[PDB]
Amino acid sequence: SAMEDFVRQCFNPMIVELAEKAMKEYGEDPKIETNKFAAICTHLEVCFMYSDFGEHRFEIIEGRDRIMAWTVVNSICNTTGVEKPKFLPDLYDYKENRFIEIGVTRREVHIYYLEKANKIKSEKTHIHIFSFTGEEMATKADYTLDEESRARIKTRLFTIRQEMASRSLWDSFRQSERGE
Ligand SMILES: O=c1cc(Br)[nH]c(-c2nnn[nH]2)c1O
Ligand SMILES: [Mn+2]
Ligand SMILES: [Mn+2]
Repeated sequence: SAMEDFVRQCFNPMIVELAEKAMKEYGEDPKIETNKFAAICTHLEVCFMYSDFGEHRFEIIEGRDRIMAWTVVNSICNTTGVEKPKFLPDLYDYKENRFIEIGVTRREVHIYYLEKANKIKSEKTHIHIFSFTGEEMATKADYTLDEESRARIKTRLFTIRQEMASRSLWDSFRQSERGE
């Protein structure tokens, strides 16, 4: 375990349960694919923190069953006309009226930005990338959040990294490119 112990100690139970459900759907064992497990929890938590930093500004799409995620996406499209994305995004921004894809990477933010923009191939979805180094990259350099909220996300990601490092897990996690 070790990685599993750390995941259960640093993420709240709701997130852990959501991550285990995601992995039981994919067919993957969180006791085996430990680095994926941690990356899923981290990404889930960034999405929830992002949303929570809003007069009810964000709708969370990530973390729901696919049925219900698509139900939410469809509802938003029918009530705004916003083009329906091709891949499930992570949040909807009602203030700006755009979907958001959140990326968390152990590599350089620009590399992973390029990789996500190339994947989603949709000019509609705003993209926001975070590293474990306090760096971010976002479409048009439009970061959406205020400094406080982005700083809190940066802090938590760095803290997770240092917690992994103190437990000797960071090097495997960093080289694992799995989940990001
Ligand atoms: O950032 C992400 C990385 C991976 Br790998 N997958 C997703 C995803 N999968 N289904 N909905 N979102 C992300 O948002
Ligand atoms: Mn997602
Ligand atoms: Mn994402």
